[PDB]
Amino acid sequence: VTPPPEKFNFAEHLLQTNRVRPDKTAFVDDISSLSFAQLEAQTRQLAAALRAIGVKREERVLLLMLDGTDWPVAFLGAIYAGIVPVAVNTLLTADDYAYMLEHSRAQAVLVSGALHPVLKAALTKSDHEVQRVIVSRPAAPLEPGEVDFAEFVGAHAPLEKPAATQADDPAFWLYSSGSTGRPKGVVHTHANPYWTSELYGRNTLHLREDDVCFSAAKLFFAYGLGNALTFPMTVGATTLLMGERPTPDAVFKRWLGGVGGVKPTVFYGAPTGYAGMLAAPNLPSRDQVALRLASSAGEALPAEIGQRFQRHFGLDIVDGIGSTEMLAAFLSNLPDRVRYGTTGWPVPGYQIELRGDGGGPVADGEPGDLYIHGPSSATMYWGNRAKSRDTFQGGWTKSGDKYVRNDDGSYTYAGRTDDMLKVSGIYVSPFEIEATLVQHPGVLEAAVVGVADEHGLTKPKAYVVPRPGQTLSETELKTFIKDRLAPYKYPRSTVFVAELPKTATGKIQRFKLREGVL
Amino acid sequence: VTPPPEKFNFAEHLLQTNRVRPDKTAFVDDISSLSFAQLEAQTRQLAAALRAIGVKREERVLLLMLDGTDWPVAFLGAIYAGIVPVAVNTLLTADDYAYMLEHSRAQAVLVSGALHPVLKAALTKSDHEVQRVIVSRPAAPLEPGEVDFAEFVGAHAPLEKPAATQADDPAFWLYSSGSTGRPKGVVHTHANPYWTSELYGRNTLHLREDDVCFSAAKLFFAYGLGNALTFPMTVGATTLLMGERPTPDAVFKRWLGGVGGVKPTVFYGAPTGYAGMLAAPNLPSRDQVALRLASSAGEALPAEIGQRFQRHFGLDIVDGIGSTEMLAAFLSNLPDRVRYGTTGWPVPGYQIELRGDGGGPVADGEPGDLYIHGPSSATMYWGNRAKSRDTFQGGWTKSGDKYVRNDDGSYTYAGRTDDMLKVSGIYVSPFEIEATLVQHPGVLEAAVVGVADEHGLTKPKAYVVPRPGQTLSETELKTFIKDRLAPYKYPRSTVFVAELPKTATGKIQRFKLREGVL
Repeated sequence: VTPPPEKFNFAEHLLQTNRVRPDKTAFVDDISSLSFAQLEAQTRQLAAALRAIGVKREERVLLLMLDGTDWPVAFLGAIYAGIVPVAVNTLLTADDYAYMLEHSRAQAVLVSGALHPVLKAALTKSDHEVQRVIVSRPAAPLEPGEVDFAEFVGAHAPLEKPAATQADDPAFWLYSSGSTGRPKGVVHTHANPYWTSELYGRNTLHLREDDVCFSAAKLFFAYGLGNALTFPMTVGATTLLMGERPTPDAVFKRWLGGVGGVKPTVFYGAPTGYAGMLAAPNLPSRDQVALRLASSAGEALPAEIGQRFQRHFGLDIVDGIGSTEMLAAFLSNLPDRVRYGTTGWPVPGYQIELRGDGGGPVADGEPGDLYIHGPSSATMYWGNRAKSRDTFQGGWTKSGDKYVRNDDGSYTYAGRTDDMLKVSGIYVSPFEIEATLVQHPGVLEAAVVGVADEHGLTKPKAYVVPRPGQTLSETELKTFIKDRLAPYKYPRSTVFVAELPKTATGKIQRFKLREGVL
Repeated sequence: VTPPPEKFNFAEHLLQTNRVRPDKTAFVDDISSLSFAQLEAQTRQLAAALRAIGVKREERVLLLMLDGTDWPVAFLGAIYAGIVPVAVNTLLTADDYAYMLEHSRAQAVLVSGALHPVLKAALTKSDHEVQRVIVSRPAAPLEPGEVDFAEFVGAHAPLEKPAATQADDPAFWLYSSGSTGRPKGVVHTHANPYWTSELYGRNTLHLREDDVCFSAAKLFFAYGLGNALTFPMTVGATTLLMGERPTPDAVFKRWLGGVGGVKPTVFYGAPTGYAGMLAAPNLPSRDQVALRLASSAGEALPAEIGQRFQRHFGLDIVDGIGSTEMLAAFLSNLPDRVRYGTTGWPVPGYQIELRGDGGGPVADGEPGDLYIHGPSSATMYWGNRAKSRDTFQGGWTKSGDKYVRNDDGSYTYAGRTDDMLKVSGIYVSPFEIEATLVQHPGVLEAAVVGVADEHGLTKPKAYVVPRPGQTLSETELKTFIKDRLAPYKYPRSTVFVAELPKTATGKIQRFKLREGVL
């Protein structure tokens, strides 16, 4: 792959790529569609609209939007103007967004109507710098200083030229959370999604123009941003977008061609979703679907899930591991080379190292800390030099995973170095769940560990010491955490215990709980 | 009142004041008591202990503690060492404390056991700098880095001398919320509580050594910090402290001498609490109590409440108004000169100015914005230069209240300039409540305004537009807000309306919601 030119605007790059196909559908959702021509027009009008309200090159805007045809307009329109969109999870709390508004110094917000109430709460409580709120598909009356997204776009003539950015300039941020502390602002450059889209989307998955791409992973996830925006636009594929939660039935409806007149040929999701679909009584037969490629990321794919999918559909699931920091997969199985129980082989263009307790080589078959040297690495965590130093060191990026290299050069996941769990393919901190549990008045102590379920998928498990003299049932605890935590964070079971194993010092010996001591 | 010397440590000042009375009870609560000599010992030992764990002069520590004998030890111990305690409301959420930890850069936390769960959650989610957590009255096992308050104090010999602070050096912070944005870190000097305790506690209230002081307002409130710490210690009075919620029954128990063998002679509370007590069927008769003085702050005192108190007890309620920024009352009725329906007269030592829309004078009987020139003003909002400039206007402090001056020189509250609500004597932003309500899926729009109850006391009232096609009941909304707002933020009622009154641009006509148009 040839490097991008040093003068490079990623949005203009994707627009230019598709000037050969102006009338092909770029994006389609339940209620709307954009050809590549329409996408370019709306992208450049939104770029002008943001400039017209005073947002300047290198300033940030918060992009808080459900998947839908407005999402790539917002993302690419900001980037075309040299404005940095901060693309964020749509399932967070008002306090999370308040932090992100202050930390990013966002100058405007592009928000789905369904998400306006949580954004409103975030605005009210924070010391933010938001000059304008642009609401895509409002679900309630607008306030002054608020404008409808379609009117905002339609009220401004398209920007005549993109900002004269360099390839290594920041282009967008994503946020990623560790086991403690605030979400970290992961800074990606214009070059980084070129590298992922060429090295992985094109050269590994072999996506092509006649594909129809559909990702259960939403666009704010690094994984979904490639799957359903940067990869398909790089090759001219058509992309199906879906705002609603990706239940098996919602996914099947689209596989069967229920939206946009198109049947997806490429699907992407997490192993948990593949397990849920395989368990579904109305799982489609392979003659009903047009899938030619099934991608997975976000947690290790249990071998039996892949084998069951392959037996049913005659298609493998192609498991690869990326991260927010590396943007897309750096280890992956191939469409025609799949070893279940492993994450496959290094993606060409990426160098992989396993390092031991002194930073040196580990022997084959032995676990080591995974480090990645590749051209798509984020540059830093914005405003956090200490965590940046720990992670981005001289061309290498520390993943926080442990891996084992097998004799065929494949890599087998061996756990984390930082207590984080990957549940439904999404990062969950056990410490957050514990801190929620101990706020119930009947809970004295709580410890949360990851346990593999009947399909080998890790779910949280809570061990709770009740306060003596209080009655506390499993159902009341379930009720307590229902609206306090997002559903993927729910402990799969709770065990009430009389005490927790602690060192002579008071630290919970969580390994004894994973070993089943209680 | 003689100014404090330029070299001045407020904690040393209060300790030195009471060396004449070492064996008199300084503080007593339900389970413990401290004489003035015991208080001095523990104060100076805690000061040494904080220095030993590496907290330096001018660094902050978070003081998150229920009222009890350990509270003045924590507050005065920090100040004696030159460490700045940040004394905070005990009813807030983990999100609230996470921000306070980050903004104050607190280096340690002194926390009541009952508040350890919410602190634990705040520590886990925040980018804090907390090195050690000191737990007063632990209610669960300690974690590493955590130490019992009594053990911590007991492990260190008393510091020999106070830090060599200046009268105008920062001594402590309180946090003050506005109608939007983050709570503001109000910075008070060593001199400031000297001035309030001399000008108001001694020279206006005439507190004296044989008083027993008891405040329904907790110690983290500027009002309570004077009532039940700086004022009584200035004159050698004994203070009764109570950790639990100040219900009528809990207050009455203490009035009648149920704790510490002492009957309070001076009571302080909010008009809402006085109204609740006067309605109670078990209101004590005046021969049963030792009250000689009844102080009120936090919201305007309806004349019917004061008249009813006076008819029953033969005591007036002495209403004054202070602020977090001015630390104690700058307008007040006097013990023997009360005009109900007003906040009385300027406290000698404070200059009062009412200013109109152009900053000039206003005629008697006309409302103006209230400004205070007095020696107890905070110096700044830490880290917020813009709001500091709008508020601390060269020697004058803007209150954000409107007031009318009457012909006899008294002052009558005329409303806020900033839509804040004073409910149960406590600041509540209606915009915060509104933003919580609209996050219910059945709520389309909401507006919260202040409406008088049957005692003439302002409570929040919610006007809610339900979402069409959803079933939403007052009962369901009541259950929703139960656990996401503190009880004093509960709307007294909720009216469901088809539509809210708005201007041509969509802005809610909140005055007509108070004017009753719906």
